[PDB]
Amino acid sequence: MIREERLLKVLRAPHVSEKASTAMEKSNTIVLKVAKDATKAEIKAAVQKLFEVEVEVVNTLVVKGKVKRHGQRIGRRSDWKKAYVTLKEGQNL
Amino acid sequence: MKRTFQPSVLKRNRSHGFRARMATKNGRQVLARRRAKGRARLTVSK
Amino acid sequence: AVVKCKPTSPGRRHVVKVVNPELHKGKPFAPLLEKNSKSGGRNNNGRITTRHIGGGHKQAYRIVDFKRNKDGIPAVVERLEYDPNRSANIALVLYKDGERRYILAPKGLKAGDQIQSGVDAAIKPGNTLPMRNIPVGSTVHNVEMKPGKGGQLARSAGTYVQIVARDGAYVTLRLRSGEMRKVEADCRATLGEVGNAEHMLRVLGKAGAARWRGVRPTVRGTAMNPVDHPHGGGEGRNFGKHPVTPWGVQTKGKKTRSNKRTDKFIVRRRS
RNA sequence: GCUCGCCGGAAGACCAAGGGUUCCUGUCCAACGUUAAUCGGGGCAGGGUGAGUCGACCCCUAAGGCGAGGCCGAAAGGCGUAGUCGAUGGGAAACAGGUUAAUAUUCCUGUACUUGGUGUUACUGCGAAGGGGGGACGGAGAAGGCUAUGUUGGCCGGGCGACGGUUGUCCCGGUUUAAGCGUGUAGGCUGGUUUUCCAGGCAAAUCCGGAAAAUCAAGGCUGAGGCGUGAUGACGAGGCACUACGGUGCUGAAGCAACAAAUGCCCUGCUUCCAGGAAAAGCCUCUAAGCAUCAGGUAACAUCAAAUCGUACCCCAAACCGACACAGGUGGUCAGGUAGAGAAUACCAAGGCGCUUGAGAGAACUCGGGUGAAGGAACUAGGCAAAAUGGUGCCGUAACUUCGGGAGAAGGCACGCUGAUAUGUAGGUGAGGUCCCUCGCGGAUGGAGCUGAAAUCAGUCGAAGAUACCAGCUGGCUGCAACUGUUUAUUAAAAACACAGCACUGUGCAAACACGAAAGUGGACGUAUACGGUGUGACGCCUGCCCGGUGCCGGAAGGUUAAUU
RNA sequence: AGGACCGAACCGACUAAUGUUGAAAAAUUAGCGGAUGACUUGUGGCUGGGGGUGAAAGGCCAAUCAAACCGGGAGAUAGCU
Ligand SMILES: [Mg+2]
Ligand SMILES: [Mg+2]
Ligand SMILES: [Mg+2]
Ligand SMILES: [Mg+2]
Ligand SMILES: [Mg+2]
Ligand SMILES: [Mg+2]
Ligand SMILES: [Mg+2]
Ligand SMILES: [Mg+2]
Ligand SMILES: [Mg+2]
Ligand SMILES: [Mg+2]
Ligand SMILES: [Mg+2]
Ligand SMILES: [Mg+2]
Ligand SMILES: [Mg+2]
Ligand SMILES: [Mg+2]
Ligand SMILES: [Mg+2]
Ligand SMILES: [Mg+2]
Ligand SMILES: [Mg+2]
Ligand SMILES: [Mg+2]
Ligand SMILES: [Mg+2]
Ligand SMILES: [Mg+2]
Ligand SMILES: [Mg+2]
Ligand SMILES: [Mg+2]
Ligand SMILES: [Mg+2]
Ligand SMILES: [Mg+2]
Ligand SMILES: [Mg+2]
Ligand SMILES: [Mg+2]
Ligand SMILES: [Mg+2]
Ligand SMILES: [Mg+2]
Ligand SMILES: [Mg+2]
Ligand SMILES: [Mg+2]
Ligand SMILES: [Mg+2]
Ligand SMILES: [Mg+2]
Ligand SMILES: [Mg+2]
Ligand SMILES: [Mg+2]
Ligand SMILES: [Mg+2]
Ligand SMILES: [Mg+2]
Ligand SMILES: [Mg+2]
Ligand SMILES: [Mg+2]
Ligand SMILES: [Mg+2]
Ligand SMILES: [Mg+2]
Ligand SMILES: [Mg+2]
Ligand SMILES: [Mg+2]
Ligand SMILES: [Mg+2]
Ligand SMILES: [Mg+2]
Ligand SMILES: [Mg+2]
Ligand SMILES: [Mg+2]
Ligand SMILES: [Mg+2]
Ligand SMILES: [Mg+2]
Ligand SMILES: [Mg+2]
Ligand SMILES: [Mg+2]
Ligand SMILES: [Mg+2]
Ligand SMILES: [Mg+2]
Ligand SMILES: [Mg+2]
Repeated sequence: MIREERLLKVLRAPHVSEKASTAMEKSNTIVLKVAKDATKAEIKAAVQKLFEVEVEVVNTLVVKGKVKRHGQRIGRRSDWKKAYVTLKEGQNL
Repeated sequence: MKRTFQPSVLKRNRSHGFRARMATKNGRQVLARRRAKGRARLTVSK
Repeated sequence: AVVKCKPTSPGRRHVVKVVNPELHKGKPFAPLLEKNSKSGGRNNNGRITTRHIGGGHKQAYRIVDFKRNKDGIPAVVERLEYDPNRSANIALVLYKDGERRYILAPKGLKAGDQIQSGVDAAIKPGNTLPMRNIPVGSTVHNVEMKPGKGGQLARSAGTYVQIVARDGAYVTLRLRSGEMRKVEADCRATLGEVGNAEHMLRVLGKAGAARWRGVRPTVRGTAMNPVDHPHGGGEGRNFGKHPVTPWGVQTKGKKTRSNKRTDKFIVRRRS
């Protein structure tokens, strides 16, 4: 099994948006910010162990950082990973 | 009119990339000169 | 046979073709095939070292037994096939033990004829014997220079070699170029002339035919500037020079052979 | 929102490259946009890219690169063996419907498929760094069978018309469904089997190759499409009811047949030609060392796994290459209607646009076009430009000629619509039904229905019927180059270069020659019917004299002559 | 069958006009040539400067070519302006 260290490090934040709300209300899917090098197996194991819920499947994607400008200063935000983890229809987290 | 610069990332990396500069001692001297100058970008690699 | 084409177009008006209906219309024997990519006259430095080579039709190499070092097993001629890599036709022969080999087809060969290699082989075309077991005055091809190295002389279509005299451990040969040469009597030779003798009767007819064979156009040296050929320059047609190579060596009559190592085996020059 | 105009083999849609947030939402008009701006590819903030099956990664290699040792080189280094990388190529597997403001073959539904690991059971000879098969291959041509798709009829829903007519041979719209599974067809390829022996496949092999016997003569391999299922499902013209006026929910008829038909599929097929047309792995098969009532293999079942990265958006362009929101350039895929041979062209469909300054006036002059009295090259360096010709079928066509051409030589006639031949013909397709047989996607017959040129005769309208777009000017003499091609990117396309052919000359293979301090490499895995250099330049008739000069080839009596001694 | 014929795509570039501080540091418009081949094109690779490549124009080698570009000898030298 994956150690408690990775399972406590991989999850970062719960994503919030209209799409996330729609997914949580229709498909029993919660959207989370996870570690950049967190695999789907680690995400699933951490969601099961740290939330006491039951997971069906995990979908991941990397969000690219947006180039910005802080008053003529070029600056790029950091890339991060988005997780679409689906529960087994009876968890209602 | 077909101009002279036809971009191709793979060809760019193969011709002027970091590992192409490190493959010969003259490329290594190119990297040393650029490090001495203080360039913020040694190669076209990134 | 040689066939004159009909002048339905300017490119066909002069084409003379060589067609043998006895050549295998199918595919070559697969296990005796290899790839040979084209050089283009470029050496391992990437520079052109032989001019006027490039393009042409894709070709696969047919492995040909120039050594003929299977003594005592008879073989039968299966079929004659076209060979892109040479001017002569090659023959599929089947040895008694179930072994298949490619040989240069001599004149008069046909499917169903037998061949044999060895000291005791019968003197007849297609049979390979050491030249100390081959009579004087006979016609041979695929002649060896060093015992076991392989045939290297009289290999082109229609070419042959005559054994003119025998003495000691060497035998004299009259090469197709005309010179008299000495070779060890242990070297093997194949009886008979190489086939496809009509190969020199063909006419390409057009520039494209020459381009299909890997040849690129030749530019006359007098047609360019002096910066890149000794023959260059002039206002109009002007020569006023002794003809030379593109590198300055006189190219009309000057001998260029220099090999003292092999001078002892040349009885007479080709004259 | 209603009209008008433009593209529609693109100015529509989708991949690749390249770019990187330009994509969607709210907000703002300082700067940017060649004008204004409430608008924006502009500013600010937020949101958006979901994969076991797509691509990368991965296994395998091409050209080529790097290259342990090695060879060579003042040093730096060069070449290269064993290997290892290298796609533009080979290798497992997913389709249809629905959903967002922005993603979908990735989310949801339905129905599938692939590989690998384990465990249980059953049977059992497994095993590679090796052998064999296969993967696995060109150009052109033709036919047959299909499909995408289209048209028409039938069916279902709706309609009865702002102006004369419109219950009918009328008008409008819809008539759609995949992968997978089963069947194994039109078609192509090939004799099947069972023994025995063997100088071959580095050793061996039951495998491949060879040989000899008997035996049966139909077995095997491949293969579009069609049909059943998938699917009593989905979708579906509309309708009902709301509305935050963008849209949203429920319900839902018919969903057939005939004909035509691809450049797409069968097809890596077949035929033919010479210029003779990758590699390796995955895959199948054999065994060696080894293990041998343990492993391992096969088969059924069950369970587990398929990770990581990309996925927004532009993509013939305002986002890529051109300093620009630049009349330029940019590889591949899709391919409706009428007319048409056509992907030409004209007008349209789906779809997308009116090109980021306008408003007036109606001078010269400039640019792009239309027409023109009489004349018709008188212009001019020159018919430059313009004008003119232009289709199909049929008749007809000279000198010359290398007998192929010239030739579309020249020149001429017909062409629209209607009716009849014939309620639509010759022809194509082809159902029901009759019979038969290897029983099925079968064979003979049968001709319903659909479709359907070209011709003849008669009539008829206009000035004109190849009516628009589209679409050769022709002939005669003559120089040069035989011809097709190539060239001064950006003032020269030609008589110049090349060319097939000819000749001379060199070269015997460790070839000549060329690139290289060298090792090596090309020439060439070629061998004098070959290769290199030079000149000429199809073909026909031909190519005459001079070796004194320069060069080259051969010779070595004599003269002279280096280093050396 | 054909370096065959007519003719789109595609590849080019013969004529004329426009443009010449251009829409464009080589284009547009109307005509024009080849269009199954010595064809064209995508991707990747190789040849390096007295060198490459060149169906040969001293052509091309990143809008530069009778000797590329960048840096260095270097403040070359200049009886000249
Ligand atoms: Mg993903
Ligand atoms: Mg830059
Ligand atoms: Mg040559
Ligand atoms: Mg020649
Ligand atoms: Mg010249
Ligand atoms: Mg010179
Ligand atoms: Mg003169
Ligand atoms: Mg003179
Ligand atoms: Mg921005
Ligand atoms: Mg304002
Ligand atoms: Mg403004
Ligand atoms: Mg937008
Ligand atoms: Mg914006
Ligand atoms: Mg999924
Ligand atoms: Mg290699
Ligand atoms: Mg190397
Ligand atoms: Mg070493
Ligand atoms: Mg590899
Ligand atoms: Mg690839
Ligand atoms: Mg989208
Ligand atoms: Mg159909
Ligand atoms: Mg075609
Ligand atoms: Mg997209
Ligand atoms: Mg604009
Ligand atoms: Mg543009
Ligand atoms: Mg193009
Ligand atoms: Mg058009
Ligand atoms: Mg006016
Ligand atoms: Mg005017
Ligand atoms: Mg006019
Ligand atoms: Mg007039
Ligand atoms: Mg008049
Ligand atoms: Mg007149
Ligand atoms: Mg006059
Ligand atoms: Mg005058
Ligand atoms: Mg004119
Ligand atoms: Mg005109
Ligand atoms: Mg009529
Ligand atoms: Mg004259
Ligand atoms: Mg000519
Ligand atoms: Mg020019
Ligand atoms: Mg020109
Ligand atoms: Mg050699
Ligand atoms: Mg042609
Ligand atoms: Mg050109
Ligand atoms: Mg044009
Ligand atoms: Mg022509
Ligand atoms: Mg043409
Ligand atoms: Mg000149
Ligand atoms: Mg230039
Ligand atoms: Mg110089
Ligand atoms: Mg100095
Ligand atoms: Mg100075």
